[PDB]
Amino acid sequence: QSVLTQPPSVSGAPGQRVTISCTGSSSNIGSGYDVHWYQQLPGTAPKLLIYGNSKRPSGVPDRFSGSKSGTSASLAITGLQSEDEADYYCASWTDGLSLVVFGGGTKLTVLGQPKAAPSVTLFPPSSEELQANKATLVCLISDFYPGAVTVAWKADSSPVKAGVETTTPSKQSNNKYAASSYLSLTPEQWKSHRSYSCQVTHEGSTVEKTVAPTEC
Amino acid sequence: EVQLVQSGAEVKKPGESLKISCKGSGYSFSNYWIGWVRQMPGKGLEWMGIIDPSNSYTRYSPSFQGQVTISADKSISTAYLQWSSLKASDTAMYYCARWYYKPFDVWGQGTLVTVSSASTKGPSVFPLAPSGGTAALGCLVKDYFPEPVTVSWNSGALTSGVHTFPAVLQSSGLYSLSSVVTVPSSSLGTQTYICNVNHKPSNTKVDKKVEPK
Repeated sequence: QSVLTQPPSVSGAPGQRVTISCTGSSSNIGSGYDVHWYQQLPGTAPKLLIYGNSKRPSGVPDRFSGSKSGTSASLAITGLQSEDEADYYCASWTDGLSLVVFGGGTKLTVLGQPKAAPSVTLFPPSSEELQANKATLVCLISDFYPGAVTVAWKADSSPVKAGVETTTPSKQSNNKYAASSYLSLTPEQWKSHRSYSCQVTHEGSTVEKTVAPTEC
Repeated sequence: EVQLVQSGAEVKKPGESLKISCKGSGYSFSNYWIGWVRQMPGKGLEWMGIIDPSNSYTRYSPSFQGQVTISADKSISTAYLQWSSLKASDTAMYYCARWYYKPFDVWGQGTLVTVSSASTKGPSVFPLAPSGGTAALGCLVKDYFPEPVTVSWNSGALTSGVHTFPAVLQSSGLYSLSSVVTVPSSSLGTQTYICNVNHKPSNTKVDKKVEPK
């Protein structure tokens, strides 16, 4: 259980400043090992950003800095830029059962446009799909920012986690974000419940849509 | 220039064996350890293991011990990651990187491994019917393999309001995606909407008209 703990998300506006903590345990930072930082832009390999706690590889601007005191390492980014938007991972050698440990990662969002709540459209299974002996509820989530949502499905009022697939948000052409979630059911399941709900949580607020088998 | 170059993307089926490679250039490969890292789609980096190519010393994460074999052939500057029996859950990006005084200063470009029991299969296309003055409608492109599919609306003439989502890989081993367009409520019935679905791998072309209830 050698572990490096990072906050899941940090955010700042362009030109502002953020810090990303990386809290260790006795086997890693606790044992004196150095911490290193990696930047990963969407669709690319991770890039070394800071090594040996505080050193910068050539090509890494001085806006990025790292420190390590006690059992805590930290990455500081000043003068935030939109190209800084990425996942950041801390890592170290360790003494435990593993030799190398990565932190869980921190998504940095650079807040260059205003917050937008998601628009949610919930489609019931089509007639054509039902006559094919299947039923898929389609929850489409559009026009939101920042690009992070959590989706929860409800059968009547009870949670359903089985048969759920959800996409990671991606940019619409209008530069806001969209995502989708699917609930697969037997036509029997669809018919046996009063109604079904897609609940989308975005920045601590939940927008919910509901469909029922009996309504047109 | 120090580089690590990995073998190309793989599409395999459960139970099949697979060996992917990580080739070093521009440095003495024998003298630096190579780590392997898994990244599930949308998830974080997971250390899988590491090998000292000078003497073949290998250590694995407890999570990967017995699931995978890391090896190396120093005479040709290559490290490998090998499965005897792939699982669908092995679907991920795999990176190699070298340990160095600047640790993991150099990474491979990654190898995408897709594991699915599916044969090539064309999608079933289902209409998503419309129920501030605009209506949302679309098409459900269900149960296809492999990637990709192309979706257009009205042969390309309708592009405004259109969003075509990325695919989900389902537990069944098949992909599904959806495509929506926002259109004026008053144009319904009068204006006709057709999604055009192209799946080259199976030579499937479907035209599905989407109409109100």
